[PDB]
Amino acid sequence: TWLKKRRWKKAKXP
Repeated sequence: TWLKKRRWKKAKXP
């Protein structure tokens, strides 16, 4: 499940 907060970006896996 996306989130984007720390290193996270667009939709990425869980």
